[PDB]
Amino acid sequence: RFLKVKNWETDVVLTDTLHLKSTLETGCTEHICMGSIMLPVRTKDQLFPLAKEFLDQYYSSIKRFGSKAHMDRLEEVNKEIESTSTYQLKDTELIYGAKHAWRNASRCVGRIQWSKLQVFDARDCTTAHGMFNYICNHVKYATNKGNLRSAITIFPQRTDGKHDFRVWNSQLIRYAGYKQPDGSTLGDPANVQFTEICIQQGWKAPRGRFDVLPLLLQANGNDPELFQIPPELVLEVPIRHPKFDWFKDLGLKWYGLPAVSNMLLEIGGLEFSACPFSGWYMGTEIGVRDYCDNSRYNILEEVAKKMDLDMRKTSSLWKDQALVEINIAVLYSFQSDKVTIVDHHSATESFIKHMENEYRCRGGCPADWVWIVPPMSGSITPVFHQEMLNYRLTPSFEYQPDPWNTHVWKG
Amino acid sequence: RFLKVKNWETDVVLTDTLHLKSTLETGCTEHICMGSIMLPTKDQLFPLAKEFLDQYYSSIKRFGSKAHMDRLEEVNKEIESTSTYQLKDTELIYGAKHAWRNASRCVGRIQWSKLQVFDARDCTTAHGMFNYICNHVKYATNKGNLRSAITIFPQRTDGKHDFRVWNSQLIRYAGYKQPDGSTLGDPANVQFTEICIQQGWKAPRGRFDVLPLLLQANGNDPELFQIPPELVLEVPIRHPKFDWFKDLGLKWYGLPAVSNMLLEIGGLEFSACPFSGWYMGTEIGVRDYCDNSRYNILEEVAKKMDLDMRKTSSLWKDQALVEINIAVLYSFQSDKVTIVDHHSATESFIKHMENEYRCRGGCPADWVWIVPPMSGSITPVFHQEMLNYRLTPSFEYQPDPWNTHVW
Ligand code: HEM
Ligand code: HEM
Ligand SMILES: Cc1cc(N)nc(CCc2cc(C#N)cc(CCc3cc(C)cc(N)n3)c2)c1
Ligand SMILES: Cc1cc(N)nc(CCc2cc(C#N)cc(CCc3cc(C)cc(N)n3)c2)c1
Ligand SMILES: C[C@H](O)[C@H](O)[C@H]1CNc2nc(N)[nH]c(=O)c2N1
Ligand SMILES: C[C@H](O)[C@H](O)[C@H]1CNc2nc(N)[nH]c(=O)c2N1
Ligand SMILES: [Zn+2]
Repeated sequence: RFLKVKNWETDVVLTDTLHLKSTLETGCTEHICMGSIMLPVRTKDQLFPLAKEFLDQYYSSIKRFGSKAHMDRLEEVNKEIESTSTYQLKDTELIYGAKHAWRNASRCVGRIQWSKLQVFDARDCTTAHGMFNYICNHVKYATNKGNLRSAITIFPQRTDGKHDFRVWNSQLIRYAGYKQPDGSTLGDPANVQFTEICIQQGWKAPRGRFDVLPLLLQANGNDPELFQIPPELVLEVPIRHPKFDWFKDLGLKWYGLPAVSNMLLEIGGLEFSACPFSGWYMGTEIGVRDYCDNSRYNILEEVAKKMDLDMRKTSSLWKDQALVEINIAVLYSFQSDKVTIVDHHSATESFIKHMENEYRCRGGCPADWVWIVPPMSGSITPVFHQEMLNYRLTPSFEYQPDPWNTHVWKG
Repeated sequence: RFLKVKNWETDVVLTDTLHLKSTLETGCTEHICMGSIMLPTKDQLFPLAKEFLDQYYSSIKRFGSKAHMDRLEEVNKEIESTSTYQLKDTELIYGAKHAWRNASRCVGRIQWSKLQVFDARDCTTAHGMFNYICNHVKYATNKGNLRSAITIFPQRTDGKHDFRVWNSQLIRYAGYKQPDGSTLGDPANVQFTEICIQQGWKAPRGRFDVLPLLLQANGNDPELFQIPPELVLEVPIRHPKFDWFKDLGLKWYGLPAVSNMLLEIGGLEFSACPFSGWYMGTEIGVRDYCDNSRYNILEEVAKKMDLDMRKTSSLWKDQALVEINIAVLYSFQSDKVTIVDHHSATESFIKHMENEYRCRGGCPADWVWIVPPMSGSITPVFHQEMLNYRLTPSFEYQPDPWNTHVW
């Protein structure tokens, strides 16, 4: 079955056959599309098919499908599962696995970069302290004094689901939010709940507007424990504007390393529940969402007040105007400090080239339009006019419930 | 089977039950999502009729009653004999209003119940059609105080006797191929503007030339008509702060009036049914002026603001985009032609969703089309989960007639 996508700006039509390798589900039916819904212990029984599916992919990719080496690895994995109920990936499989989870990540605009990923194998880790050390090294390597490199750190896989490695932070670096008794928030309102957990656990809160949260780390299903990332490892950029001099007096800064720590990496049926990965920012992830969501830093008011915009009728487009200046400032602040960053025009163009190369060379490119198009200026970036097909390939990154909801407290 | 939708800014959760009364297909499977794709006998007509008449008699609190059963029998008889049926006026008004209520791609639907329906089912020629359309345009324009309306020409019979409006909108600017190599006017209509010339259009060759109507009645060859210029309310565009703006000499029309769609009520197909409401500002400023495919005037503008056009990262496209849109909105409001900004339109649609969950058990919404093509995440719809499903009565795309017409 052939599926076709069109670009309405250029009339380029592409053909997807890759959807024919699709495994998991979308949440969509013939009767409903759930394309805009955010969220739409395993036995031998299901594991070997998945193992086999993976090893077939791997061995195709390295040009060895049906080789001795391939048949041997198959039998070897077979035995290990029948003998222990699980199995272990070779280094090369792990690497290939993590690279493809990113390649298959349909909500990610950054995938032109997919082959350049530094994989750190933390599968010998046994304690939270070991976890901390691995993460610090991750952050230092990735940061690279502002010349960011993509990386991921992979901790031991799930066994019985009672011995899980988890990183309780949703990103390795993030600011505290503190709900006040007057009902207002200090710092980042996205992180209030997790900030409370940290305090509960015994973090001493500086109670500032930009406090870097401490890592909260669970090893081998144990209760998790706290650790401050050394401040010298945390690259930050003060936010200033090129024409606007009052902007710095807003007292804003942001960290340079986006590092997602809360997802689950699935490779050949195995489940890696701590696999923090990091890249570099698209300006709009800070400029639009972090500063200008209402449920976030919500600084459009202040930028607008200070810009002396007409704020009496929404149709002055005063919000639209402030939003642009803030994003101008974000790109400008990062670039002056030589901290790697991409603007949304650049990132979408690259992604369209990636996507076409993926169709030509791989037979498709799962793409989630709701997440790929940027959250400002949608229609003047070329992704807006691009038809995309969304589907789930493995290896993959998955959401997983927050650990404070599922953890049995050992005390 | 009871589906939840969450807003991520307000944490408000809604429960959709209306989707189980859902009829047609989406395009998507549990394997592949087609959300971002633009276009994904009498033995069959009676169920369709009944489905409709049941919802009609239910809406007037007269479900399972004498009049109800009487009507279902009458339509059954008419189908068995004639192979089609005719809608009562009341059913007509209800069907049209609901095709708009079910339009999953329309941010504007808080307005659904205030629609003026013009019954043109007695129409028989292209001249007739033209008269009905002039009257629609005049009524809906209302010297700037725009009012929603729809004009419904006769339903499909055997499919060789179709009424069609060949224009995609009643009112649109011409677009001509150029020796130079660039495109003159509006490039979206190039093919259409040529077919006009070819049937004999008096093309004046300009950049804002209102296209002639091109009307087919009862399956016959189509005919040309110039909407009286005095019926087409246009707006010169100017900036509230940039005095040089006017020198671009931009104008846009007040009336958006979709005319290439099909209206399905109770199994019947009304293939000529142009409808109109009023513009959201971004429809003109973001898309009409700034698309590569369209007037593409960002480059020309940004220069006048003297912005650093050297690097994408100065966000010069974004800066200019905003001022262009401030200007469209400003002009319309100053010439007193109805217009809505995206902040207000999206806010209104959230109020509308709430209502439709409360009162109907849901509201099919297509997020890809609802979120404005600029400033998405600062409008409330961005954070709003939506379910997309096809209800009836409804509007549908149909082939451009020229790719289908027996000429
Ligand atoms: C090269 C730098 C990168 C850039 C500029 C980039 C860009 C982005 C952006 C803007 C998003 C959406 C964020 C949002 O909508 O809130 C995203 C999503 C995502 N990206 Fe990337 N990305 C990069 C590298 C990576 C890497 C290294 C990985 C992992 C190997 C990754 C995996 C993902 C995943 C799983 C999502 C979706 C997360 C979710 O569903 O919540 N990206 N990407
Ligand atoms: C009253 C003010 C109205 C506003 C502000 C409005 C707004 C919009 C917007 C912004 C779109 C997006 C389409 C695009 O970007 O091209 C749209 C599409 C649509 N609206 Fe409305 N609308 C209005 C009235 C109406 C009326 C009167 C009807 C029908 C009775 C209608 C039915 C539709 C349909 C069917 C679409 C999708 C058309 C397509 O698939 O191309 N709307 N509307
Ligand atoms: C490596 C990398 C590089 C880069 N430039 N950007 C990213 C994505 C980062 C991200 C940040 C936030 C925030 N704040 C939320 C998110 C999504 C939060 C979320 C929330 C929910 C409810 C579900 C779900 N799947 N995801 C992602 C990653
Ligand atoms: C009544 C009303 C009010 C209002 N404010 N806006 C509308 C939509 C009008 C419209 C504008 C464009 C454009 N540009 C394209 C279109 C059609 C774009 C299109 C194109 C194709 C190929 C299929 C399809 N379903 N739609 C419509 C209507
Ligand atoms: C492929 C993609 O869905 C397509 O370009 C859509 C996206 N969203 C849109 N949204 C609106 N309102 N109007 C459009 O024309 C489009 N185009
Ligand atoms: C409800 C809606 O699906 C949700 O808020 C999505 C929309 N698109 C998004 N797109 C990106 N890139 N990131 C997001 O968090 C979201 N949020
Ligand atoms: Zn879908």
